[PDB]
Amino acid sequence: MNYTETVAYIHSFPRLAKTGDHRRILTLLHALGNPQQQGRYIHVTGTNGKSTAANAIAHVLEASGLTVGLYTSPFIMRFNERIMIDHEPIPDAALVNAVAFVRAALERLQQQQADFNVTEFEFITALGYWYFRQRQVDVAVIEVGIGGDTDSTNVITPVVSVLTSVALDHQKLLGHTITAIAKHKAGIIKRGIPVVTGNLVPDAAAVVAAKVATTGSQWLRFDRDFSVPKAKLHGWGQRFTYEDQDGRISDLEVPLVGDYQQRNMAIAIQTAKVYAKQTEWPLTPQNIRQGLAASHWPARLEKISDTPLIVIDGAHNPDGINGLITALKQLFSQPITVIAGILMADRLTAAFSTVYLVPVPGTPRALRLKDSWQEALAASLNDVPDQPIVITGSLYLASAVRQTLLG
Repeated sequence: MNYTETVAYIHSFPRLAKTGDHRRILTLLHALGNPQQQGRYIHVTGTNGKSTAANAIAHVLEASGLTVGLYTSPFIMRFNERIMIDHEPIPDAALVNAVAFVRAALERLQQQQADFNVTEFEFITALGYWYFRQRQVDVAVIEVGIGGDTDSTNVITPVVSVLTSVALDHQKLLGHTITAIAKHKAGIIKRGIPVVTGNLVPDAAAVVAAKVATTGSQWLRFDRDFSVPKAKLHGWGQRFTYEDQDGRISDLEVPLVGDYQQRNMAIAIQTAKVYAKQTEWPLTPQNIRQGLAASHWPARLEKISDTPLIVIDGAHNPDGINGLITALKQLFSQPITVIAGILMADRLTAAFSTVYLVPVPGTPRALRLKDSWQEALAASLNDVPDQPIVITGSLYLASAVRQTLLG
């Protein structure tokens, strides 16, 4: 298969029944030489903040001199972006060969037990572990698909575990209460392995405390063991101070606006430090500083254009958006145009001057109106050229706009 047929092949996998075990992925991983048992890993999960922390952890460790593998849910919708090494998406040619290798193994298996198969995420996940082990990265930062305990990635013993936060976003698949969802996340907490978490809501905190009591895991929690005593807007991003048991790292600078992000940055820092300490690896404040300064955040209050001033954001859920409104008030003091394509609609119309509501690209249109972000964009630029435009609402839109306007 060529690159295109390869990606199509990955998306053709069946929606196999959910189960508590990892037998399917394990059977495939076994046929791949169990690459998940080798090397080092940092396991990350959380309702929100998961990808932000994981990305930051990677940049920090990369700046310290390590080759870091990263398995994530990208905002840019190109498949290759899910598996990276030192933030470089897996090359098309390498994906084609990797897919071929895993397929051959898959076909040998089906030759043994005719009914054998895996889901798409299990296939991709097994392939990711294999890839990282093949390239022999120093460590692979792994983001749980969703939940944790029964997630396809949950087949490793990491150096550190990370639980950013617990919320009801994915309640449909993980549970009706914070406790039930929390029990899924706590599943990535392992015996003797440290766990770094944000300042979890009571029920989530109670579930973690009981879990670490059984695992014996050292528990470092945001706003208890480490925190951010200072944080303020600084140009298109912010300057903040990190503090923990060892002291402070003053005025770090990351190009990521959004008061909520300092919590994910601190989590990342603390996690990187735990990793280094657990592996006798050097990590300096200069390394931390360098990693955050060079970090990149596609679709997060990203100013993809200065003149005209265009901003793209992935704010989708009612919480990620209300937070966005808060960020825009800090960044802009002038009238702006907001183009929104959602899957929160009154919090925008009531917050900003001009607001266009368009459909989300590549999605059914169910039952301020424009037939597309492009029409909304052209109308605003034609009516008021000097007026900044913020495009948000979903994720498919963000990458649609980003891809169209960036290449």
